[PDB]
Amino acid sequence: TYYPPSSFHFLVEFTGIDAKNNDHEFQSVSGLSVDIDTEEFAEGGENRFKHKFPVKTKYPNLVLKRGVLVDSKVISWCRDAIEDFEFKPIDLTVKLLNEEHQPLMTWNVVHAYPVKWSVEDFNAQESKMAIESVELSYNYFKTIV
Amino acid sequence: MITWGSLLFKGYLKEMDIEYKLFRPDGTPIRAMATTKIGEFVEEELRTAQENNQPD
Repeated sequence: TYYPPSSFHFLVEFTGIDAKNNDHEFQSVSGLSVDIDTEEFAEGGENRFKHKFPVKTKYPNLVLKRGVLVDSKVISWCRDAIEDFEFKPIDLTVKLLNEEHQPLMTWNVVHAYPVKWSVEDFNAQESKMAIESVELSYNYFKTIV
Repeated sequence: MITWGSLLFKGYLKEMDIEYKLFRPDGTPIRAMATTKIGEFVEEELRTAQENNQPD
């Protein structure tokens, strides 16, 4: 913009999981990008370049981090998939906020489910917070702005 | 007759493959690769002189 916005003020909301204020707060969000797979072809007589063709649109997994929370609803949802193969996909909204705490821009993440859950190593000789990490697979996203 | 250095071989062609690789924009070829197989020929009067067959 004339002065572009910073990246440290944002909100993560879930649809299909009971809401709690402690499940909307995160330390970091990553994975909001996309790419197109292509193929190459050489045409006889054309020596200046090879041709390139698109094939598929590709998205990476969405990664969320925060300090450990013991009564999380999101984690209960993750456990049902992890332990029993019960899968029930959800939708999600990522919001980048302005100074009035209203959205500048949002991302609509469609049909997501859990593929990973972990907690970082313990160390008796270091002063650190216990950090939890969750990774989700999804089909695509759209943006609103 | 095929000659290169120490090599000297007489015979017949059996097989050939030619593959065309690069072209000018109007379709003129400028690069190609060829694989070849040659058989061996001996005339029958020379075979009995090389097999100097000798109780007879």
